[PDB]
Amino acid sequence: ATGPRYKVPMRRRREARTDYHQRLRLLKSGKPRLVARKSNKHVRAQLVTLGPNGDDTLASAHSSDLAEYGWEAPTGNMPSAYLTGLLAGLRAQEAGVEEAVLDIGLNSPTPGSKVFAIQEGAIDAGLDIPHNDDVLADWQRTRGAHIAEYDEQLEEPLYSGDFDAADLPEHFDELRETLLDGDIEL
Amino acid sequence: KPASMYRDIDKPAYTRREYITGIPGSKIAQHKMGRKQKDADDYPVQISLIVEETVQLRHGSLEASRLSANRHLIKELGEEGDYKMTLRKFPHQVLRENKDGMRAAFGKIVGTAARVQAGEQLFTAYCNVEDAEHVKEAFRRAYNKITPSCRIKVERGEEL
Amino acid sequence: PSSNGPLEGTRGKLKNKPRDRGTSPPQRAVEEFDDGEKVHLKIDPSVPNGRFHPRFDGQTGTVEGKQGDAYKVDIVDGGKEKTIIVTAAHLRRQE
Amino acid sequence: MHALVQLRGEVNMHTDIQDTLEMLNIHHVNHCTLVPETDAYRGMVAKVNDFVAFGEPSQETLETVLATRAEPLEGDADVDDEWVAEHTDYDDISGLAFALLSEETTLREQGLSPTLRLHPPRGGHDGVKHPVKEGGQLGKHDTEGIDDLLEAMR
Amino acid sequence: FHEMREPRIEKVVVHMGIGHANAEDILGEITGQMPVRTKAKRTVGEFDIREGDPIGAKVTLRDEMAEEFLQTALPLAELATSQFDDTGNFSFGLDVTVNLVRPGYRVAKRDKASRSIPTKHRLNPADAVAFIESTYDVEV
RNA sequence: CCUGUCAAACUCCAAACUUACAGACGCUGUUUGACGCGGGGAUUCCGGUGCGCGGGGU
RNA sequence: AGUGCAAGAGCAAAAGAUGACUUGACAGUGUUCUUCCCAACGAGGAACGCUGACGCGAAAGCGUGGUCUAGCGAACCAAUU
RNA sequence: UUAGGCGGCCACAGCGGUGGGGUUGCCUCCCGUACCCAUCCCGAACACGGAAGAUAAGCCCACCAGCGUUCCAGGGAGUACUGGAGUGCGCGAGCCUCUGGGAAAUCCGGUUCGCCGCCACC
Ligand SMILES: [Cl-]
Ligand SMILES: [Cl-]
Ligand SMILES: [Mg+2]
Ligand SMILES: [Mg+2]
Ligand SMILES: [Mg+2]
Ligand SMILES: [Mg+2]
Ligand SMILES: [Mg+2]
Ligand SMILES: [Mg+2]
Ligand SMILES: [Mg+2]
Ligand SMILES: [Mg+2]
Ligand code: NA
Ligand code: NA
Ligand code: NA
Ligand code: NA
Ligand code: NA
Ligand code: NA
Ligand SMILES: [Sr+2]
Ligand SMILES: [Sr+2]
Ligand SMILES: [Sr+2]
Ligand SMILES: [Sr+2]
Ligand SMILES: [Sr+2]
Ligand SMILES: [Sr+2]
Ligand SMILES: [Sr+2]
Ligand SMILES: [Sr+2]
Repeated sequence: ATGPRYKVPMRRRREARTDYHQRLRLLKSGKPRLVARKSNKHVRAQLVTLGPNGDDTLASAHSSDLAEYGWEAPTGNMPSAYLTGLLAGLRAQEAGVEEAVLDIGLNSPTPGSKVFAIQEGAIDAGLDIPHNDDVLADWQRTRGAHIAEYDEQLEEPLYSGDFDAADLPEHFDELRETLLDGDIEL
Repeated sequence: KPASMYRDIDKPAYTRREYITGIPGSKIAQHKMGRKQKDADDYPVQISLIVEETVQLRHGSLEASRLSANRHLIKELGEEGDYKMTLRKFPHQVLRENKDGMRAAFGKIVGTAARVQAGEQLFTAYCNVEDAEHVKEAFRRAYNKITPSCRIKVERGEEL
Repeated sequence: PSSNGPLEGTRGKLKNKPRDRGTSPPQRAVEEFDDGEKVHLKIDPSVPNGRFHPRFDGQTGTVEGKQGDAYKVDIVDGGKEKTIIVTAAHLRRQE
Repeated sequence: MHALVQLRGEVNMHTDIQDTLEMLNIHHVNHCTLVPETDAYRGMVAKVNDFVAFGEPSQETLETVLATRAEPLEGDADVDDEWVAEHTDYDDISGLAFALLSEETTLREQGLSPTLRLHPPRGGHDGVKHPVKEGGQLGKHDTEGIDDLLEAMR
Repeated sequence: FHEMREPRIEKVVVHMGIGHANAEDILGEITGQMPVRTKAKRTVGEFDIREGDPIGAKVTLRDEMAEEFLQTALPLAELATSQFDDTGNFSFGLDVTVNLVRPGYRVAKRDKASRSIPTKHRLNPADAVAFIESTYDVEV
């Protein structure tokens, strides 16, 4: 910009997307990165391996294509986050992927978060990812007990779209049951 | 000291003052002579003094050939004549002299010189048409105080 | 010279041009080479660890196995054989 | 196909240029070799420029040279049409001379020594100090210019 | 277009810098939150040589606790024209500084894919004066 | 803006050239065995000069 | 800018600063390069491994000292385990 | 890719600026703190829960070259410098002929306002 002396950063550092310093440490393991990226409305879960011209995705999972199985509930929450992770690891079991690491990128390592719910979900799918069981959320915040004890504090409804009144975190249980089944169209 | 010791270019480029200390200042006073308020383009004539041989002229030889050269233009055209003379070279090359024996041979700092390649203009004057034969004479005196044989070249002037 | 250290007279080879400054890309730093493969030896000024002796910059060796994550490269220094321990960051695939 | 002929001695000439000359089958002064025009062979004759004399010969001249100066790979014998006919892959001297010029086969391939050992110039050469352009004898000659030398060196 | 362009109060910063402690009490009284100490850099000869030492005290007010403070803070100072920044900010004073801004300043203060706010969407000095003039006081 | 010059310990530039490896051409080796390896015996560690590049010195 | 100190070199969601935690400046044993271009030579040094015990982090991972190149010493003898 | 995720190359991608684009779609700004987590003070951020509105941001899409960067033409220039040879010139520093290479500056004219990979997706 100022002259030939000026150093313009790397593209995905300029864009403030990829953190190369932390990303390097992830690649040092050899195992594929379980890319866990959040969104306001949805949540994504990718399985990425390192390639010649760029990163190869072997198994993705968006919370949009979760509705395709039996979901009418919102897509950017804790019950959804586990199930997006569970789907991802299940697809990956069929791709030959035995083990993987967790990449959160620019997402913060906060105890009991959506990324740590995606990580928990993928491990439960049969994958071997390095974790720490106590940093993960307890079976209940993963189920959706915290959202139910917020809909109990009513006066005015939580959800706008015609789904239900007091909210059903049982839909979590109803999905994990049919995802552990081998018949399911992945 | 005889210029025969420093006239040739054989020593490396020794100009960095952040490494060389105790350097004697320039003997030269004015690099821009005449009427320095007027432009060089306001003049029909541009006669320069061209150096034929690749030399290394000292600040003393520069001051001396600038002095008796400009002093002819102050004599013939007056103290405020219609001219402007210029010395486009600057003394950067720092000189040495070993002054014991050959033990600790790196000499102490004595003076400064300017590296002039062959074909270059040491001096360049810009005058009027009638004052031209006075400047070709200010340069005939100026080449006698420097080391090489010289060409007096007219760069602008088909008025003959 | 004035000194006999490793980084003697290495201003030019161990310094990048202003545009190639900053942190280096992880793609080459995690590159996997096989045994028998040909490599080019060039030290990356951004990367400090996993280097070799500056006297070997510009060598074209042959990989003969690895030591952890770093590579063991076989060169011929004049006439004497040498087995250089170098990380991928400081290697480049030949041809 | 050019005709390289060594005109300057081995003394005082570089080891890397003396080895190139030897790689081009030339070891003594006045010794000649028939060299193809490749990229590899182009850079060899250039490094040897100042100690040699070269150019493409005429079908006429090469024939006169081969007759008087060519020898077998091993042997003292004359190389005439009858010799050529029985060892080589050609009918007469001309079919060898043509194939050599068109760059199809070499002297080695035909059982002949890669060296045409010539006699010192009759009338003397033009000078081992200056090139062809300055009226000397070193470097790339004219087709007619090289013929004068090889024929003077019968 | 006007709704996603009309400004609002982001952070009201109140600061009291002494250099030699007592100023923490009167801010916990007028605002409505816990205050924080301010340290400094570089050695100064006016008995301010120490680096890691409590010199000042400040507070940042977000949302409701910002507007409720300004209802009593603005009818005190005589607002001028040459008291404004190029980005559309003012400071009056005890120091009180308000950071007014457009409905999309999360883009510059977030983590994931940050970007700076363009010169075409940045708050204008004059457009900032017009916003405050519209809520209980005068300009000039 | 206009205008005048520099850099062995400066660099947005930048050769010629030098250099690692590989292919090919040449050359060399497979009874003159190269390349390599092991062993025995040395002499030698006052150098000089021409050309090219130098650093010091009138 | 800073990064202890010469100079050259490295460095920015860091190798810099602040905060908290921590003591890997840990034990043992090697490959390699260097010291000594090529090309034999000690001490010292550096990169890189492995076995053991720790520190930190969610995790990859990083830590065999302070970002790299100076701060070092054979035998005998003296003390110590 | 009618707005997504991960990247490789790491300014041909910078800087600056014009224009256009979103009913249950995507991405956002945006709304809100019971919880998980959070600020040495602030739900600003960080984390979490959610859609009243929104295309003005960002981002995605079309375009401008004024600055910076890449490459190409022609001009400078086969000039500066140079590998090899010379009983070629100069008192000398130095120059020159022949052979093989070959710049940088700057000027005008063009190019460049990113290319490609894996995945997901009316
Ligand atoms: Cl994300
Ligand atoms: Cl090494
Ligand atoms: Mg150098
Ligand atoms: Mg014979
Ligand atoms: Mg005769
Ligand atoms: Mg003669
Ligand atoms: Mg003793
Ligand atoms: Mg003791
Ligand atoms: Mg628009
Ligand atoms: Mg002479
Ligand atoms: Na003495
Ligand atoms: Na770099
Ligand atoms: Na404090
Ligand atoms: Na000797
Ligand atoms: Na040692
Ligand atoms: Na917009
Ligand atoms: Sr000299
Ligand atoms: Sr003279
Ligand atoms: Sr050299
Ligand atoms: Sr270190
Ligand atoms: Sr809010
Ligand atoms: Sr003489
Ligand atoms: Sr003389
Ligand atoms: Sr050419």
